[PDB]
Amino acid sequence: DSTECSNLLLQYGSFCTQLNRALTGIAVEQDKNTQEVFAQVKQIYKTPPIKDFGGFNFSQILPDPSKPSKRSFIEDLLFNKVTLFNGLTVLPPLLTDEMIAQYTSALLAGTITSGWTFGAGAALQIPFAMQMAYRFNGIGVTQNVLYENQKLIANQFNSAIGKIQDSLSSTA
Amino acid sequence: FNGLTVLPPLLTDEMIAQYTSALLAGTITSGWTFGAGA
Amino acid sequence: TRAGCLIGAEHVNNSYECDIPIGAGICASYSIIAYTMSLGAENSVAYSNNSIAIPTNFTISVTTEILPVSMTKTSVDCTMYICG
Amino acid sequence: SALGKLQDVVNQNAQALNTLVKQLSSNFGAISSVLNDILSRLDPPEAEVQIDRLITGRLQSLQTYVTQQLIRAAEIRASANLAATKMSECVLGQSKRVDFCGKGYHLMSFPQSAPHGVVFLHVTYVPAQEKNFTTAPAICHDGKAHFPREGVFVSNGTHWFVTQRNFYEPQIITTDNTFVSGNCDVVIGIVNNTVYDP
Amino acid sequence: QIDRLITGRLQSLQTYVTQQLIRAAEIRASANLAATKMSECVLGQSKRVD
Amino acid sequence: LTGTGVLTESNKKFLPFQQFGRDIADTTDAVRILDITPCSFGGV
Ligand SMILES: *[C@@H]1O[C@H](CO)[C@@H](O)[C@H](O)[C@H]1NC(C)=O
Ligand SMILES: *[C@@H]1O[C@H](CO)[C@@H](O)[C@H](O)[C@H]1NC(C)=O
Ligand SMILES: *[C@@H]1O[C@H](CO)[C@@H](O)[C@H](O)[C@H]1NC(C)=O
Ligand SMILES: *[C@@H]1O[C@H](CO)[C@@H](O)[C@H](O)[C@H]1NC(C)=O
Ligand SMILES: *[C@@H]1O[C@H](CO)[C@@H](O)[C@H](O)[C@H]1NC(C)=O
Ligand SMILES: *[C@@H]1O[C@H](CO)[C@@H](O)[C@H](O)[C@H]1NC(C)=O
Ligand SMILES: *[C@@H]1O[C@H](CO)[C@@H](O)[C@H](O)[C@H]1NC(C)=O
Repeated sequence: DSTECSNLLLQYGSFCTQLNRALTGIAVEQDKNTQEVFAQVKQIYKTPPIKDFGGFNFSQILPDPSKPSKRSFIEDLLFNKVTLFNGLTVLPPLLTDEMIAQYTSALLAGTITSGWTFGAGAALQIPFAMQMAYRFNGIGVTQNVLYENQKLIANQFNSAIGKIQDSLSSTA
Repeated sequence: FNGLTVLPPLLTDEMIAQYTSALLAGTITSGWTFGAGA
Repeated sequence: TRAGCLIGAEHVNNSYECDIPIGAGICASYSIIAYTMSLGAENSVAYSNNSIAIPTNFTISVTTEILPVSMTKTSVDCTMYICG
Repeated sequence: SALGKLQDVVNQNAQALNTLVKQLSSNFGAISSVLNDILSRLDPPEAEVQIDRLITGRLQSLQTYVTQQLIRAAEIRASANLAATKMSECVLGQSKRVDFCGKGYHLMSFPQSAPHGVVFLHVTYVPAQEKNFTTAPAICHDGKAHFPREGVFVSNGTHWFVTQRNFYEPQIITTDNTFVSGNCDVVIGIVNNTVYDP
Repeated sequence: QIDRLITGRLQSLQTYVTQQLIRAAEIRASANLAATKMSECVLGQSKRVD
Repeated sequence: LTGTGVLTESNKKFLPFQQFGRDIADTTDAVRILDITPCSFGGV
């Protein structure tokens, strides 16, 4: 707020407009990047109240009714671990943390309920055991391998999730 | 007018259109075979 | 809102698709109304351990995607531009 | 506004060019923005110091314009690489990647020329008109577990058939399209049904 | 002296803006990669190795 | 006002109070009516 600066800058040119346009374009680009990355679907699917996934446990990554900003425990650890005038201002993102978390919840519900069918159109309910059998068939493993070792594979997945949360808890 | 010139593209619009038409004709008449050989 | 303060638009309790992105989950649309953008349709899928959904029909969908390939080639003569 | 990307690129290029053209006529602290007037009005020492000021300002503006043009060229090169990848995969063949060549199960793609880009017409397959059915992981027949070769076991209300995943084409459960793997004691959710032997 | 200060501060602002633009390009590339991964691994099964 | 360029007959209509005429970029275009069009130049 000095008039001499304005007097000496009006004759200097219009670099300020260039910088403002560049910053606005950058902000728009980041908003578009977030919009493209997180909003892969236009329907917010919800996990059914009963959770019978053939022994697989998803309460670790699914949201809980305790209202921790509608985020899972892994998401809570991720948020907690990350630690964050003179004409400088910070524009808040268009998509808030709750909105991104609800996108994540919808994506998780779609993945664990309809498999990959919801990504190609309408969501198609299917038991998680049959979805895992389809995925095993995708990698060239027959369905009977899953069906005769379903408990072992569920236990292995739960253990892997446990090691994941342990690493995200203590290991930096 | 002040030393600013616009260099024309090497490939004209007609030539780009002919590439698109050839690719589309190969796709319809041959499928993916023309993209991996004859 | 946490993004500042808006004057001239009536706040509504509904949720529509975002038209003019104000920020921080707040959007504006045309009087001028300001609301919180809706993420999409809310539906619940009937999941069960012995139930599946199989399509009985199909749709052939044609979509259009635009991809830039090149821009205008501009040449600048520094001696002519700066000095003339 | 269906070609917003190309129009936006053209508008950005035109805006940068117009900004450079406007900045060509800035005082930059000199007595005038016209070089000829300074030369025809002012003595060689002061004329050349004003020339130095104008040169500094115009060189800074041109450097900024060149930097922005280089960044835009890098972005356009990345976009063109993506377009070439789509041309090689979506147009010259069938891509199994999800949503890379349009929403849904990709069938084919058609190329179309654009003034400063390309247009991909993606033809894809989308399931619709869905129906509910009751499934079972396998069938326990004669003390043996039968799994479908390709497809899924379903039942409308009482009769069990085998079909395919992406379309409802029920078929009678038969030994040709089913394979036996072990007994029906370890499979969870197995049901009792007859298997036709032709 | 004010003009000299203006030139210095504008040069600093140009450097900051250029660095921000480069970082924005890098983040845009990373976001495109993340969107591709989400599309091809969350919405479906990817046969690509690693 | 000195410069280098080509003098051409102008089809544009000026006003009695107007002497100079500048197009976009705030550069001299017409002088009293005669249009100023710089002679051909380019790259080689
Ligand atoms: C999943 O794990 C959590 C924490 O270990 C546990 O409280 C919950 O009961 C588990 N769910 C099932 C279905 O076992
Ligand atoms: C506020 O929102 C609630 C719930 O959407 C609605 O029932 C109520 O009518 C709204 N009130 C006003 C004044 O918009
Ligand atoms: C599928 O839809 C088309 C129209 O979109 C209809 O003509 C056809 O009969 C439908 N298929 C079946 C099996 O009903
Ligand atoms: C059939 O499936 C739909 C979901 O596609 C579900 O809404 C409906 O309740 C199901 N029908 C019955 C009788 O449960
Ligand atoms: C199921 O399909 C079979 C064969 O088409 C038929 O005989 C039977 O009546 C059907 N049952 C119901 C409940 O529609
Ligand atoms: C599905 O779950 C129910 C419990 O709600 C159980 O009674 C039934 O046996 C289960 N069926 C299969 C095939 O797992
Ligand atoms: C299938 O039949 C066998 C013997 O025929 C019987 O032991 C078994 O309980 C039956 N399965 C069911 C689900 O009733």
